Amino acid sequence: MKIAGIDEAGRGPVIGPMVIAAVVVDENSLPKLEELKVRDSKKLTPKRREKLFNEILGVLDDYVILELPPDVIGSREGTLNEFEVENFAKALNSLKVKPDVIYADAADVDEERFARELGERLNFEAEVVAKHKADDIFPVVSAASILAKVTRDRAVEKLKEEYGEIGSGYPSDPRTRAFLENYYREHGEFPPIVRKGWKTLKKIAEKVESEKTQDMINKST
Repeated sequence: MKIAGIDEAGRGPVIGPMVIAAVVVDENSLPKLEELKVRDSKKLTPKRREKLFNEILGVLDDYVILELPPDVIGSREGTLNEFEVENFAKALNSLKVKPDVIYADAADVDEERFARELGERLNFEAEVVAKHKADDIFPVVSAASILAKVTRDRAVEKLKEEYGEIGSGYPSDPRTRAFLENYYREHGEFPPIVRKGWKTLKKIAEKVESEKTQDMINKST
């Protein structure tokens, strides 16, 4: 059988893309993934995880990595969850080698419902299995997580070369907030790398605008 794993990275950052990665390995090659010790890569450094990345690609029969730009994520019709399920399907349906069983990481959502909704969107026959923190349970999923993670980091790295230090891209990162605040201060708008709609942009934009006062509000209150 052809076993597949699928996971995503970059769900909460306000800057940068969301990455969804789907991998396919033959049952006969499953051991290799476990032999590569993918279920312990979280503690690895970016460069060493990139090493694992290349090694993973050598045992895979096929794979699809979808980098969804911040604009698309901010211009979605429904909820972020529906958006995720839709794109997990797109990833799976783009594969050349179709898997028979798909292991999917359900990000804090009803596992069975997620599995069934995803399966119903596939254009090929396969059994979908979704579990919370599936990246620690199934090596095949751990592998997908690594391709998504690395791809996410490479994207952020490329943005750093262009815009400078943007931080991790997460709203709780001071460097990210600082970068966004300064950019907007000098340009009057945010750079084309942020997820429109996110409330972080609104709060930062209001904060920078408050720095300039041309009329007193409290002459009467």
